Amino acid sequence: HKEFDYFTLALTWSGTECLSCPTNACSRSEVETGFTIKGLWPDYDDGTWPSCCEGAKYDQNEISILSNDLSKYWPSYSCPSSSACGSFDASDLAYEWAKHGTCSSPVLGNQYEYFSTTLMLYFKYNISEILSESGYLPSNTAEYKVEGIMSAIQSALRVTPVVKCKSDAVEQVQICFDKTLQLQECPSTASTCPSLVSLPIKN
Repeated sequence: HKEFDYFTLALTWSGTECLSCPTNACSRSEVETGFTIKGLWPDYDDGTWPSCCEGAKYDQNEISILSNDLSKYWPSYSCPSSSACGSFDASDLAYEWAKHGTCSSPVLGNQYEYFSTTLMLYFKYNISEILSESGYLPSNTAEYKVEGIMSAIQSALRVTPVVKCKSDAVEQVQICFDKTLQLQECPSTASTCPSLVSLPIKN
């Protein structure tokens, strides 16, 4: 297949995903509401993307030292098993690796590099911190203007994020990166969120 054009780092707002099982992070009340990793997607400029590419099968051993970080910053918010590339997955990690991670080569050569690099970008650009410092905090009563959330992120990253909503709450934020891991603009996309949105708290 054609090598991917750019990287999309998709982040999930935990509060909107929790509006029972050990795998489900919605029960972890101790954890503060905020953005966690949905995935790192190798994408094409035309809006499509490579999927289920060749590559070694998911091997938890390869990412064992990342287990604590992936469990906390890349959790799943559901109990029913997901599926991709022809089979059900034991976890969100196996799902993202099979479906998207394998397609990150040759830029990222193996699973460990795929997951660790995603965490690196996630830790470097704390979107939750950018919003909090701009007055956009988790709340079950507050309603914020999308343009304000957009502008807040934009002024901090110098690039415009893509935002997806669930009914009225911010569910996903997308930040794009070039193959040298430099922030870039994501492909032009039409808005889908209401003029006013919320950042609900878990539970």
